[PDB]
Order: sequence, then structure tokens, then C-alpha cells
Amino acid sequence: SKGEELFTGVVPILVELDGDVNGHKFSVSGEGEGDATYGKLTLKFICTTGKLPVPWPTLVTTFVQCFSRYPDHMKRHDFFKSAMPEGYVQERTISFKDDGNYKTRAEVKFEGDTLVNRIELKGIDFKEDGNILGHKLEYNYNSHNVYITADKQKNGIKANFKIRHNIEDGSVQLADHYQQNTPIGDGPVLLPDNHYLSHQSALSKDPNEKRDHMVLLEFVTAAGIT
Ligand SMILES: [Cl-]
Repeated sequence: SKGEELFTGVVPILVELDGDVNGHKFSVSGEGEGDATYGKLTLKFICTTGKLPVPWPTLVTTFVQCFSRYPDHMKRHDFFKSAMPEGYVQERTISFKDDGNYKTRAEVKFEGDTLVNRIELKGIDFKEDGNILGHKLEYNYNSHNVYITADKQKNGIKANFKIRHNIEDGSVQLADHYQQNTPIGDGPVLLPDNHYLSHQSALSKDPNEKRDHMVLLEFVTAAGIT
């Protein structure tokens, strides 16, 4: 399998994001590696412009589902590795309940030996001291299922899901995610039957890191097909 074969071992990852939320600009760089055999990602992000102006957890879904573990019986449903090495475009609208939204566009593709995710994010209509701009989210993350369906007219997939962000008082901020992936190349890809990715993510800090940053550990496995 062409794109499959790219993921058999440990693959270096680079992530670059440029953001503007309510007119506040920022950049983040990240790096680490992914091992699709285990569905495992390990990543470290740095805000290179100073302090991140939105909470770190609100960016986790934005910051590579090609590293998901597709069990053997589900391998024909793996759109993400089938689009490689040329890659795919991943767009989202992320609507924070009773608050603003992010729109993101990313390119995920091999650039030489490294899998690269380059993102542009634009956030509008946030409240000046709502959970996002007021930094009221706990520094943590919950497990979620990403329900994938084929988008055959775009030769890709759509996904819909809701992220639960725990709030420092015990309430939860929902972030509705509407996602569209289109391959960058012209040829055929694998278009899946309905299924889901089981995502889990754990956020931590590097004690020796004085920059605003996030260390992110993920495990992602496909499921929903027996
Ligand atoms: Cl939860």
C-alpha cells in the first residue's frame, strides 16, 4: 500500500500554525513524532510570539489523523494514509457554545521525510472575558469520538463531533467541530464507510521550558466497524 507504507514506523512531525483571534495574532511551532502502528503521537508546541492568547486545549484538535491506528479489518477505510504522500487539506469550523468560532485550514502532507501540518486559523466573535479569551478552561482534555463519513463529491471525508472542555468551576464549554478533508493530489483515494476515530489526548508541561508551551500525548484508534 503506497500511503500505508509511509506509516509503518516512527515518523517525524512538524506543526506550524498562524492564528488571529479577535485581531490578536500569534504563531505556534510544534514538533515530535507519530507511530500509527500504535496510534500514538508525541508532540511539543511553543508559542513563538509570546503568550498564547487563547487556551492551549482549544487548539489541540487543530494541531494529523493519518497517525491513527486502523485495525487490519478496517484498513480500506483509512482515507488519511491513502492521500499520502501528496497529502490533504483539512478545514474546520469550530463553534464554541455561546462564544466565538475558529475557522481553520491546514495542509497535511509529507515534505521530504517529515509529515507536516501547516495551519492557518482565524477566530472571530469571541467575548473579551468569556471562557476562551478569559482563559477559564482547565489544562486538560477528555476522550472523544470523531464520526467520519465519506464526502465522495470532494473525494474525501467529513467529520462532525463535539469537544468537551472542562471549565475551572466544574461547568463544561462545548466546541462543535465540523470538519472537511479533501486530498491535494488528483488520483483515487480510499473513501470510507461510516466509522469513528477514538481520540484520547493528555496535556502536560515541560518543567525546563520557560516559553508558553504544550506537551501533548495522543492515542487514536479507528472503530465502529465489526
Ligand atoms: Cl468528559
